[PDB]
Amino acid sequence: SLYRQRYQFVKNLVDQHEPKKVADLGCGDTSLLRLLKVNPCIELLVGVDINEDKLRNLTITLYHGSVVERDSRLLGFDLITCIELIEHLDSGDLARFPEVVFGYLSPSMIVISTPNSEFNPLFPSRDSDHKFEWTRMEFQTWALYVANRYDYSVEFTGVGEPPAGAENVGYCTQIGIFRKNGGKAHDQHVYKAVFTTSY
Ligand SMILES: C[S@@+](CC[C@H](N)C(=O)[O-])C[C@H]1O[C@@H](n2cnc3c(N)ncnc32)[C@H](O)[C@@H]1O
Repeated sequence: SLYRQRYQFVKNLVDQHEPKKVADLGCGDTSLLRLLKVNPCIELLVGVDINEDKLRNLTITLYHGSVVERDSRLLGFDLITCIELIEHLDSGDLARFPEVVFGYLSPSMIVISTPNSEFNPLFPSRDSDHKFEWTRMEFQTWALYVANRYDYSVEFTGVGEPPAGAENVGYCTQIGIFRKNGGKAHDQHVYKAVFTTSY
């Protein structure tokens, strides 16, 4: 339902900008990668996840690894996505996350999605699934800070519109699209490749 919408958001973005090198950080069961490989613009498609069990002309590679460690094999990418990841990082990792993804990796575009804790109406269905949840203001102040620090511009959108009678208090999933200002523009191998294929 909503995960479908998130994936389709990313697919639409890929169709629009045709990135050649795409990485999904916190890729989970690799569903998003499976969807994106459809598009022939992509020449390199990479997934990274700390959960090894979930991972068990075109090159596709899956790495067991953490978003807060610098691996040089993820340098020079066109698009990096972090879909529903940041709300599972503890304060330390959250603090390190931008210096690695924006500072070190420095891709042309980054997409970050996270729940809008203010979403109206809250659908009854747990909060204990993740570490934290952010309001729109919390996400946007964080995202603007990161944007200004690393010389990206950030566009806010999301997926999952309020149902027709509800007061609009944002999308269910809030999304920041970060674009490197000006556009494009030693080996540190840390990740362990779990799977790779090329053809
Ligand atoms: C809520 S799931 C999102 C999965 C996928 N992105 C999606 O939208 O379907 C969060 C994922 O992030 C992974 N993860 C959590 N911390 C991570 C870290 N520090 N480095 C890489 N992956 C991490 C988890 O194992 C999990 O697969």
